[PDB]
Amino acid sequence: GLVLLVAMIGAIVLTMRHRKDVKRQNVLEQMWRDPAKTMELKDVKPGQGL
Amino acid sequence: TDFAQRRTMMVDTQVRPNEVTSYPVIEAMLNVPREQFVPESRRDVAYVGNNIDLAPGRVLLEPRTLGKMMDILNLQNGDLVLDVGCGYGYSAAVMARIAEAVVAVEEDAAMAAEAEGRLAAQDVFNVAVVQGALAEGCPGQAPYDAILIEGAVEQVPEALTEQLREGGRIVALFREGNLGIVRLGHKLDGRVNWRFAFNAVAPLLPGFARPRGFVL
Amino acid sequence: GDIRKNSYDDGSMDALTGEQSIRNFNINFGPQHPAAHGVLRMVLELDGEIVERADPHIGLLHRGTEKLMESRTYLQNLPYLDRLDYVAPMNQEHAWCLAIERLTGTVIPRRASLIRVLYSEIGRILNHLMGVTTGAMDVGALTPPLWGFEAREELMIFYERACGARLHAAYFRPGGVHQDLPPDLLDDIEEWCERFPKLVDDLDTLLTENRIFKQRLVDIGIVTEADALDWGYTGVMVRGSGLAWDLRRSQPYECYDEFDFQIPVGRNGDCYDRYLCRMAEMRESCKIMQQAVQKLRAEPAGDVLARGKLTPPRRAEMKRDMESLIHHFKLYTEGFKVPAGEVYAAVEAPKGEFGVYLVADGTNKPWRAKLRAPGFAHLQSIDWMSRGHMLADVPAIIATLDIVFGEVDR
Amino acid sequence: FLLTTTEDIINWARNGSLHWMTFGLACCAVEMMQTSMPRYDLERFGTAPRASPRQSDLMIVAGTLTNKMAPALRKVYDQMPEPRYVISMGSCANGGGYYHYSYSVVRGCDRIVPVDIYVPGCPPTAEALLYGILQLQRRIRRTGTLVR
Amino acid sequence: SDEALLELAEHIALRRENDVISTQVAFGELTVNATLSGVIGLIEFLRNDPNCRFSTLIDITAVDNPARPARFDVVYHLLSMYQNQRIRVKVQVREDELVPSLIGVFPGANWYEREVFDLFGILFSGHSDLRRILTDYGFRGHPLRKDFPTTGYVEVRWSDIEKRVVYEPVNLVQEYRQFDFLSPWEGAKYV
Ligand code: SF4
Ligand SMILES: [Ca+2]
Repeated sequence: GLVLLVAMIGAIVLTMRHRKDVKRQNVLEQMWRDPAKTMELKDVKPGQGL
Repeated sequence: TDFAQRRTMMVDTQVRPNEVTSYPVIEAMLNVPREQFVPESRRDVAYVGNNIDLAPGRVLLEPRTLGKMMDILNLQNGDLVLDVGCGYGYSAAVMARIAEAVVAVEEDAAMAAEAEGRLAAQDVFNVAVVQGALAEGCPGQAPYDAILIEGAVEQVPEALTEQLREGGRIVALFREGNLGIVRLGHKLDGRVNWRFAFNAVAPLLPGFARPRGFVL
Repeated sequence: GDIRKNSYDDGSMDALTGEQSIRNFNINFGPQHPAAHGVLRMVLELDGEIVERADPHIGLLHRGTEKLMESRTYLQNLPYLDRLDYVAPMNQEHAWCLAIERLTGTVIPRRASLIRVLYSEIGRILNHLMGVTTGAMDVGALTPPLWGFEAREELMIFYERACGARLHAAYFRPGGVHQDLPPDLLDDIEEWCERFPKLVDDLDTLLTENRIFKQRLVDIGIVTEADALDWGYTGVMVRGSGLAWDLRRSQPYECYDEFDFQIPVGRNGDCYDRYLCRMAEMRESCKIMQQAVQKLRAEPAGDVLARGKLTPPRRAEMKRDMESLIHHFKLYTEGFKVPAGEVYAAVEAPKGEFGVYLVADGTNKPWRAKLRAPGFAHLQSIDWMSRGHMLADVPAIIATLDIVFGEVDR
Repeated sequence: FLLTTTEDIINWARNGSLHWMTFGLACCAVEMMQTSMPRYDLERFGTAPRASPRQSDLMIVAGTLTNKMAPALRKVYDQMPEPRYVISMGSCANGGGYYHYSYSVVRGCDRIVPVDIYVPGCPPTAEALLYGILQLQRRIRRTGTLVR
Repeated sequence: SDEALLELAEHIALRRENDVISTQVAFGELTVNATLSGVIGLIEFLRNDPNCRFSTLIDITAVDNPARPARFDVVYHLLSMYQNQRIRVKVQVREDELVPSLIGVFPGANWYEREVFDLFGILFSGHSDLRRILTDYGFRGHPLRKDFPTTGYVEVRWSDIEKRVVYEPVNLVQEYRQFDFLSPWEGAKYV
């Protein structure tokens, strides 16, 4: 078990790195997105812009 | 101007997607500055996907045409290449990065002198610019492994195709009215046999027109 | 805004990254590709399936519509509009009619105005059903398109019963609409409107709170207000980011003022928000269809075309009265003349702002007809939008932009 | 007899398992899609879509073929294993249609690939296309052999 | 909106006197004719100025006028969602004259200028990626010029000899028919 642990530590110590320039999503935050909160209907009067 | 970004974009979007796979050609086109080989007034449009006008009736071919033209010649490190109508020498500089040596023939003393100056300023040393009529070629240094004609022709004179080595390749753009066909020729048993390569257009070179007289 | 040279959180620089990039992973994404709509050749540069460059090659459906329009009369050019954003053809016809009506200073009858609103909202549902359910198919959901396209089938039958064609109606005309609607057709549209919200619930039950659907759309293709202004975004592409801009309200046309509907907007401006906005818009369009049918029934009988010097007479008059026969003969051969001038007439098409820039010169044919497709501006931004995402996200991003290439290429 | 009844079995299998490439060019593709939707359910005939030409027996040219697109259509047709059948759907593919006199349009897809059936309309209705597919099946039954 | 557009046109003419040649309000739309040398500066002012906040580029196109010394018009359509107004900017361009690129202001101008270059042959200076966008690869000519034929010059066919799709000169089984319906009577303009 310790021989296998040393392999776990070594592989991560030697090689781990992450691109910091790509787009990432937090899966739990994706699943928490509430449709009721993220979309809403607006009463826009005629002739009215932003 | 960031000509490096424009050069990379030209190769990515005008050369790679047009069936140009030869990496020597892609490497060469990514490195030879196109704007250094155009008249000063055309410098900002050096990387546009069109023929650049050099002199009346003479152009610097569009990047797609040249990329595909060089890709099918399939140049080797030991090749001696004849570049007919080199203009300011852009095409010769690109081929010089692949072939052993290039003999660039230009007919306008103004462009031939500018080609020498610009070729030297880019430290290109396996390109000799020879001044004379395009239809004659340069028979002094013949035979050549490959011949590239950098403008539309109606016929390629026998004198020009005799300077081609047996097994040599010649690529020319043929003009039939509004239609332009790039053909690839192979010298076999002394005869150059032409085959369709792809469709592209350019103005006719002076001296390559065909004999056209009265027909009832 | 350039990720081709990988940047790592440990600052490492690989030996190969030092060399100039000559041998890159380039792949043709389309034209023959289920997610490419048949005529998109997008060249993708991938790095471990990360999209580092997207280079859309378009024009594979360029047919020279704007050149062909210059040798035809204004009436002969009306069917060309059907075939641009061909998922909802009458909505595109509307811009052409509005431009001609503005230059000629023509007022269309009240009933024609109500019918135009009615069938414009049918087109919006026709488009949003296609967009939402084929967008679901792009992220692997097989069933939603089958349910949605059954409802589309019913709406295409309403098209055919109005004009005799399921898709390319040629129904909106300069001066109104070609023909009046049968009374039994209005009954059937009302009956369909009562069922439609049930399908929207069923699609919502299948997709909206599915965890897989959320993980394929939430925080994908995020658009900020500043991004919208870079790339000429219109329609749901701006509303998904929270800008309550809708041409039917900001720059009203036809009789939209007197209808009751709301503008859905998103808060995060991602693919999930734009999906919710389109689902909500489908509900709003159904309500408009219900109001329009009620107004049409409450209307007094009237004509659907302005007649006069702009449109042909009725066939019975044409066969009886000398003036009508002349106007029929002339308007079907020469057509009306449009006074010299230039206008840009825009509508809130289902895919965004669609406009016609019409240069008239006093003759019976347009001098120049420039067609402004919302998808042209939306597709141009795919390189910026897709940079940094994975290859699996590309079909979702193509879906969220709502591209039809009849209008991108023209 | 043996050989004719063998061809009948081959024609029966090929008609009952006619897989078409996922390939739609323009607004004819909208009606082609409706043909596979619940009202008509093209797949109930065994006529199912296939994304890859290597698994396709049938190409439906559904939309305008431009000059820029013509090489791509020819390529994927060339990559269909044999037998391969082609249906020309709609005016543009049949003869150029509304864009016949354009500078950028192929005046009929039979200038690029051989065609088995022409379906008229602009667009043909979903039912008209379904009729055209069944006419192709009659043609195969009438003339089908092991070659095609 | 007519008084509003005339007031807005004076504001632009005043603040950008040298850019603006003239303004017009016709059919409820404001058009600004600008010099070629000042078009980028003017469009930048229109984008950023408080009174006129034209932060959406609707499109760029060209119009061909062969009877005119400067045959081309380049037309910029801009929308303001915040002010809720539209404007058109027109510049006259001679054949072979270069037009400064708008991509510095609007990244989305990139494709519109490619389309103008493709269909009219107008080159833009300062363009990062200027190549044909709608016509076939290696297309000869600019189809939206009034002197380019509708059917063009060449057509494609699959050649069994070359095993390629090749170009050939156009041959029409039925020649294009161009009916001339226009009447010799203009009609009256009654007062
Ligand atoms: S034939 Fe008609 S419906 Fe079919 S693609 Fe052509 S224009 Fe569209
Ligand atoms: Ca990389």
